[PDB]
Amino acid sequence: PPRGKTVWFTGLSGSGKSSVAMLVERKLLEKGISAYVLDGDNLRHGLNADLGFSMADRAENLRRLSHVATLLADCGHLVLVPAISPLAEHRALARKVHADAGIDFFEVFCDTPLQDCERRDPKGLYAKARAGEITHFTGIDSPYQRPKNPDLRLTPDRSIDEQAQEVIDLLES
Amino acid sequence: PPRGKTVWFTGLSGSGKSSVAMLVERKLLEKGISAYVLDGDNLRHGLNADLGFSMADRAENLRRLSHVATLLADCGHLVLVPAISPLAEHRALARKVHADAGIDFFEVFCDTPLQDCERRDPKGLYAKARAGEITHFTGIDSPYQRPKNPDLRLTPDRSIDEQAQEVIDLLES
Ligand SMILES: Nc1ncnc2c1ncn2[C@@H]1O[C@H](COP(=O)(O)OP(=O)(O)O)[C@@H](O)[C@H]1O
Ligand SMILES: Nc1ncnc2c1ncn2[C@@H]1O[C@H](COP(=O)(O)OP(=O)(O)O)[C@@H](O)[C@H]1O
Ligand SMILES: Nc1ncnc2c1ncn2[C@@H]1O[C@H](COP(=O)(O)OS(=O)(=O)O)[C@@H](O)[C@H]1O
Ligand SMILES: Nc1ncnc2c1ncn2[C@@H]1O[C@H](COP(=O)(O)OS(=O)(=O)O)[C@@H](O)[C@H]1O
Repeated sequence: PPRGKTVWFTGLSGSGKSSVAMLVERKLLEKGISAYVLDGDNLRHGLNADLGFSMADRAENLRRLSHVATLLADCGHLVLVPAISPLAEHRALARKVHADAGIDFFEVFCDTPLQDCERRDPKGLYAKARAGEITHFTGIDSPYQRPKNPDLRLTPDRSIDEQAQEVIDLLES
Repeated sequence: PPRGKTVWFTGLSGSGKSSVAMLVERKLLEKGISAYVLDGDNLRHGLNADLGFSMADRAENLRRLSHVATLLADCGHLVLVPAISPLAEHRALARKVHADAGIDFFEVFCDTPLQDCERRDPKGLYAKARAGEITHFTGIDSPYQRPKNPDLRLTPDRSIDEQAQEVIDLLES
């Protein structure tokens, strides 16, 4: 097989990481490209069921995710990782795990304003955080460090379909 | 893709787990069957780099490995897991993670006697353990519970090639 590669999505909760990732996955699969979405949230329920949201656990979650991505990539998949990845050092770690495994690594920043993300508020998490029912929530009372150099920055200027198509164009260029 | 399955190898250090697993991988791949080895020792240098050989770390190591296997299996691979898995409960846990994920799970016991494993001694570890330079070494001063009912027991009667073929025959029946 060709060895695979990893697309790592960072951004606020509700910024479109999973949507874009899922759509990219379908588009690729429809053209016989074996793509797989390795979702921070889903893994948190099995492999990463023992971790929370302290910066240390998130780093651990993400460290683990980064390894699993390189493993799926080594099996020949195009891996899509939507995960908040709130700190530069989180992304720097993932990148280094990929460098060390000799797997191509692309960073995509889903740069949707906080306003838009909670105007969306799809799982009700912003509301809970503003109410004090969740704490250390990214963008509210836990920081989000903006990537300075992503491979691609997505903005809420276009449809999810078209955002997926930009990810694909990044991969095919 | 149809869903993959897992072959889980248990046995003493130097009993042939990795050798058989690698050879099974190659044989399968040469026939256009997508196979992948998750080797305990290799992954201890990345995903599981944070774990040692306390019984607790070994359980965690093997818990993690079991989740990764099911996930690669779900992607359609035939997953080969050589790892000592020294306790019955370790194997029972992996089996359950697989049952729960609806992935077929086969247990292979590489039943080479301690004496033979020591007499092989490929990485010098038994010697270090006898000398007191390593502690909690499986079979010397850390236990190995022998599987009561593996799907396949491999014995030092055959070449590694032939042992691989038996694993394959097990899968193809
Ligand atoms: N470019 C876009 N245009 C319109 N709506 C979007 C866009 N990106 C995301 N959305 C909507 O906003 C929400 C983003 O949620 P999701 O992708 O789950 O965010 P995340 O995975 O980053 O937490 C979704 O309901 C999606 O429908
Ligand atoms: N059936 C066999 N016949 C001959 N040699 C074997 C057989 N099984 C294993 N070996 C040898 O014994 C050693 C087992 O090593 P390995 O597969 O690394 O064990 P483990 O992964 O179980 O530690 C290897 O050096 C291999 O050369
Ligand atoms: N305190 C929190 N901050 C951000 N997300 C949270 C928090 N608590 C729960 N979550 C949930 O966990 C998901 C984020 O998971 P990841 O992307 O795996 O997080 S990350 O920070 O470690 O990268 C969010 O989509 C949200 O659904
Ligand atoms: N104390 C030890 N006990 C057993 N194996 C060890 C030990 N220290 C280092 N090793 C090396 O680590 C490998 C064992 O790793 P695992 O298969 O991952 O162990 S397991 O118990 O957690 O299943 C061995 O093949 C050997 O190379």
